Amino acid sequence: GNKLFNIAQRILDTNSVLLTERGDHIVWINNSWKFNSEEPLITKLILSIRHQLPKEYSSELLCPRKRKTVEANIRDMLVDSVETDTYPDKLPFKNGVLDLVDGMFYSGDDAKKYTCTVSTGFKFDDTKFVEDSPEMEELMNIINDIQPLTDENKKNRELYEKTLSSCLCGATKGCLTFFFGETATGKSTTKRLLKSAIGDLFVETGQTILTDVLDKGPNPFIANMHLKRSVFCSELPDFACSGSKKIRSDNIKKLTEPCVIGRPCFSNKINNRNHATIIIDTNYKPVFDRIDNALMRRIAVVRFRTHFSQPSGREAAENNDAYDKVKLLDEGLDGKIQNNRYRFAFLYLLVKWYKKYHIPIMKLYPTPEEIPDFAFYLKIGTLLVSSSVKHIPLMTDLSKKGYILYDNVVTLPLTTFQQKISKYFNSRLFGHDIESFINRHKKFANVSDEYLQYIFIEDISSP
Amino acid sequence: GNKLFNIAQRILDTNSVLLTERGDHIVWINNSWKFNSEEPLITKLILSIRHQLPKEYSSELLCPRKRKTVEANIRDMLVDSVETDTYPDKLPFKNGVLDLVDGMFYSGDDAKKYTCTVSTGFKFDDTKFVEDSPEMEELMNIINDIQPLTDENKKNRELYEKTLSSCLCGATKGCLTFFFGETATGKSTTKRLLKSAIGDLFVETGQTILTDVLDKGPNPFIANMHLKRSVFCSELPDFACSGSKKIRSDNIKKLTEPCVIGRPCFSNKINNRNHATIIIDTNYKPVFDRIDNALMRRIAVVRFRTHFSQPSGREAAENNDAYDKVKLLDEGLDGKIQNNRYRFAFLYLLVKWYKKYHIPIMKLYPTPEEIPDFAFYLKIGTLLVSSSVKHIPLMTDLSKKGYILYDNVVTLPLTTFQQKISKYFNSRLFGHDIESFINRHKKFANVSDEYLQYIFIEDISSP
Ligand SMILES: Nc1ncnc2c1ncn2[C@@H]1O[C@H](COP(=O)(O)OP(=O)(O)NP(=O)(O)O)[C@@H](O)[C@H]1O
Ligand SMILES: Nc1ncnc2c1ncn2[C@@H]1O[C@H](COP(=O)(O)OP(=O)(O)NP(=O)(O)O)[C@@H](O)[C@H]1O
Ligand SMILES: [Mg+2]
Ligand SMILES: [Mg+2]
Repeated sequence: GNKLFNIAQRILDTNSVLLTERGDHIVWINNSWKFNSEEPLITKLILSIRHQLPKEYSSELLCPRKRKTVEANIRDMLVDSVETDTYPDKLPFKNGVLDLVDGMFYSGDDAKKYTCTVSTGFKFDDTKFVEDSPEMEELMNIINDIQPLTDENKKNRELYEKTLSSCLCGATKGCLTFFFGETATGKSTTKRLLKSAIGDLFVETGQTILTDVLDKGPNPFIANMHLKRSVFCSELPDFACSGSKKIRSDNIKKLTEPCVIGRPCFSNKINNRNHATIIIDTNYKPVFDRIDNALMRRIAVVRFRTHFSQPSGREAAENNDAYDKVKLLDEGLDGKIQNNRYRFAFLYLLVKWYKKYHIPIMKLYPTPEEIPDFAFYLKIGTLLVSSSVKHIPLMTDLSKKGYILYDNVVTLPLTTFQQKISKYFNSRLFGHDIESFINRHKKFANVSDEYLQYIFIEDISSP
Repeated sequence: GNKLFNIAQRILDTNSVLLTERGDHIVWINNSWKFNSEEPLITKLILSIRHQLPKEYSSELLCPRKRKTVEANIRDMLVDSVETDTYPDKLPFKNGVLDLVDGMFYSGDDAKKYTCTVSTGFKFDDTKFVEDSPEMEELMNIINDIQPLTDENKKNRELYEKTLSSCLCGATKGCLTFFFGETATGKSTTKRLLKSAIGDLFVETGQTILTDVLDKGPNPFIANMHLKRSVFCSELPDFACSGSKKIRSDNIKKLTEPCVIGRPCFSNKINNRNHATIIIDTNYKPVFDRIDNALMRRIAVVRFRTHFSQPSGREAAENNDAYDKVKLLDEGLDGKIQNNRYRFAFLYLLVKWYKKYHIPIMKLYPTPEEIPDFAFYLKIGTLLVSSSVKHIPLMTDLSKKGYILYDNVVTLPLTTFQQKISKYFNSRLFGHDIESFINRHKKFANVSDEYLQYIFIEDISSP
C-alpha cells in the first residue's frame, strides 16, 4: 500500500527527477531541465505533474505536507548520479532544444534526452526564425556596414563570422579572440547583438581573469563561467602608461583547458567546465609578460575599421588612417537592439554561419601576424635554424664565415653572432629582446667561451 | 517488541553501516561504500535493504518518519570506529573492486571486505577490458607517437610508463614528476587519457599548493586531495620572469609526506591522507628558492620531444632542435578522448604496466641530472671531499700544492679556494652559487675564522 510511496514511485518512473554529479537535483518542468541550489524544485515538479496521475492520486498532491512526504520518498529513491551537458551541437531554449546540424526544433520527450542544464532563458519562436523579413534586411545592412564585404576584408570578415558562430557550440575552444579597433567602430554593437541572440548563455567578466592569479581566494568571476557559451571582457587597460600589469601567459594557457580551477564564496567546488568563447573588446593591442610558442598558438585578432560619426566630426574622422570607411551614426539603433528586435534574425545568421564553417570538425586557429609583440619572435624564426647533424660536413665554408665546430656540432660565438644579428635588426629599438634571446638560448659549450648552436639560413643559402 | 528497534538491529547485523575514524557514516549501497557529509545516506540504505527483511518488517519501511526513527536507532547503536582505505593494490569501481595483483574482479560480499571509500565513479565492463580491439590499436599508435620506442628514448619511456602506472597504487609516493616539453607534444593528451582511465580518482588543483603556504587559513585546493591517487597541477608561471613567487622546497617536502596538513571551508578535520602521485606539465624547467640534498631526492622529469603540427608549420618544426620528430595533427582525437573511447584500453595498458613495474616493492626514483639548477651542486660533489684523518699524512706535498694545516685538520684559505675553483667555474653566472657555497660551508680557521676544510679530488689523487 502506502499511496504516497506509490505516487513517488510513479513519478520516479517517468525520469523527470535526476541527480547530478555536483550533488543537485534537476527536474523537468515546462519542457526544460531546471535546478536551484538553495530551494529544490521537487515539490514544484510534483504539483505540476499531478495532472499525469490517476484521479485518486491527483487530489492527494494538493497538500504541501503530502507533497513534502513524496519529496522525501523521491530523495531516498535517487541513489546514483548522471552526466549532463554532453551534446555540443544542441542549443537549448526555455521550451525545447534546437538541433544545429539539422535545424529541427525538439520539445517534450525529444528534448528530454539531451540533458542540457543551461538555456538561453527565452522561448523559441518558429514564426520569427525566418530568412526573409524587414528585421533581417536591417540586420544584414548593419552587419555589412560594420564589416564590409570588400576583397581587402574577406579573411577578416570570415574570421569574424567564424568567431561569432562558435558561440553556439557547447565544447572547448582553443583560442582567445581580440576585437580590436578604434572608437565608434561597432564592437560593443556586435557584443550587444550577440547577447540579445544567445541570452543567458552569454556572460561578462572583468580584467581580473586576465591580469591576476586564478587560484588565490574565492573568485566568482571564474566561478560564473561554468558552462557558458560566450564570455566577454572589455576595455583592456592600455599598458603604455605606467602602473599597468601586463597580461599573464599562464592565465591565457589555463583559460584554454577544458577544466578551469576556481571557487566561489562559501564553496568547496574548485573545478568548472569550460565551454566558452572568450572575447576581449579593446582599442589597444595586448602586451604579455613573456612570449613563447604556446602563447602564440592561442591568440587571434579581428579588426574593426568603419567609423560612425556625426556630421560635426565627419571631415575630421575622414582624414584618419585608423578608418577605411565613414558612415552616419544611427540614433535609435541602441534602443532597437535593447528591445530584442534583431534577436531571431541574428540567431538565424549565426546558425547559417555555424553550418557553413562547421565542417566535420570546427576549430579556432591563431593569427600571430597581427600582434606587434610577436614580430621579433617571428622574424627570428624566419632568419635562423638550429644546428642539426645534417650541417656537419659543410663546415669549411662555415668556418670561413666564422662558425666553429665544437663537440661535433657547428656553433657561433658571442660577438660575431651579435654583429650578424645587429646587421638584421635595430639596436635602438630591438635591444631588450635581443639580450633576452641571447640569455635564453645561451649555452656554455666548453669551460667558458659560450656560443649559440644556431645557423643563419642566409649563410648556407649564399656560399 | 519495538518492531523499529528490531529492524535497526537486524540492519546493523548485516554490517552495512560503519563509522569511520573521521567521524562520518559510510553505507554499502549498490556494491560500493558511499558517504556524503552534507546529506547522510542512512535512510537511502534503509530503503534499499528492505527486501532482505521479513514480509512484516519490509512494509514498515515505506514511511519516511519510520525510516528516520530506524536511522536514529542505528546512529545510537554505532559507537566504535573502524579503519578504511588500507589495501593499496585494490582499485575500487562503482560496482566492485579490481584486484591489481591477480586481475580478478570482485563484486558484492567479496568486494565488501576492502573498505574502499573512494571510487572511479563508473561501472566496470568485462567486455571492454580485453587485449585486442580497434581502440587498443589506436591507443597503441597514439602512445607510440607521443613516446617513441627508440633506444634513445628507452629509459624515458620506462619512466613514463612507471609514473603512469603508479596512479593505480593506493600507497604514498615519495617523488614529484614533471612533464616537460614544448608546445603540441602530448602532455595534455596524456593528462586527459589518464583522467578518462581512472575517473574520480583524479583531481586537478592550482599552483598555490606549490607557491603559497599550505597552512594559512582554509585551503580547499589541498583539502580536496584526500585519498586521491593522482594530482595534476599544471602551467607553472615561468618563474624566470621574477614577477611571481618561486617554488617552495618545504612545500615539496611536505607534499612528499604520508599526511598533509590543511583544512577546507567549515569542517574540523585538518589531516589528509596522501595517496597521490603529483604530476606537473610545463614548458619551462622548475626553479626553487633553496637547493639542497633533501630536495634532489624527490624530483623526476619526463621529457616530451615529438611535435604534432599543421602542414603550414611542419617545416619550421623540422628546423627546431626542441623536437626530435614531427607528425601531423589529428583534429578528432580531442573529441574521441572526451567521449571516453579509450577508457578501458588505457586501463588495461596501465594494469599491464603495473604488473610489469611492480617488483614486490614499487618506488619512484629521482632524476636530478635532468634539472639544470642542480648542476652546480651535483658536480661540486664530484670535485670536493670533506677532510678526514686519513688525509692527514699528506701535509708536505699538500703544502707544495698550497694546503695549510690547523689543529691536525687540513684547511685551504678563502682566496686560495676561490682561485682554485676559478679553474673549474666561470664568473658571470656561477658567482652567486660559488658565494652561496662558500657562505654555507664557511667554517672557522686560518685568519681568525672563515676557512674551508675541504680537499679537491685532483689534489687528493696527486701526491
Ligand atoms: N551599422 C550602423 N549604422 C549606423 N550607426 C551604427 C551602426 N552600428 C553602430 N552604430 C552606432 O554607432 C555607435 C558606435 O558605438 P559602439 O558600437 O559602442 O562602437 P565602439 O567600438 O564600442 N566605441 P568604443 O567602445 O568607445 O571603442 C553605436 O552606439 C550606434 O549608435
Ligand atoms: N598521436 C597523435 N596523433 C595526432 N595528433 C595528436 C596525437 N596526440 C595528440 N595529438 C593532437 O596534437 C595536439 C597536441 O596538443 P596537446 O596534447 O595539448 O600538447 P601540449 O603539449 O599539451 N600543448 P601545450 O600545452 O601548449 O604544451 C592536440 O590537438 C592533440 O589532439
Ligand atoms: Mg564599446
Ligand atoms: Mg597542455
